[PDB]
Amino acid sequence: SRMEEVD
Amino acid sequence: AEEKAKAVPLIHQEGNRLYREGHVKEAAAKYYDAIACLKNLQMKEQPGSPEWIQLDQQITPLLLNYCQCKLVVEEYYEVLDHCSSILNKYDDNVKAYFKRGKAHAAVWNAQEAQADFAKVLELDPALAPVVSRELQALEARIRQ
Repeated sequence: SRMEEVD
Repeated sequence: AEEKAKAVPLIHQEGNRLYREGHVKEAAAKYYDAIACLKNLQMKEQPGSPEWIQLDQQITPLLLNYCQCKLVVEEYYEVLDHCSSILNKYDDNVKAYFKRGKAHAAVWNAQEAQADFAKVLELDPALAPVVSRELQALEARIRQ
């Protein structure tokens, strides 16, 4: 999903 | 040296929760450990075999998580290398191009940054707003 999110 | 394939998902989970809480230096440590565990198992497999490939694919998201921590703490040299390694095998990995683009920008490789952000857009046009922000920033700095 979001670029800053892990996984 | 094999009964810790079971540890990996737990370490992974603890890393993720640390990251979300803002404990990013410590999440990095967790991801690093999970990765070391997977690599050791992978060392026991023949490269290119199904088991080797499965382990490699389990490492990828963990290695990207680690790179994300490194972006936050402003250390770009591992991000460049780790992302390049992922991308040399899996050249459709959107997060890898994106993180590598950010790291390139941070260390003033404008051309290389633009190339990676371009690739992100080719693979996922839905990312135009975030990519445009990164590129806007970059472009301003190119303007001097």
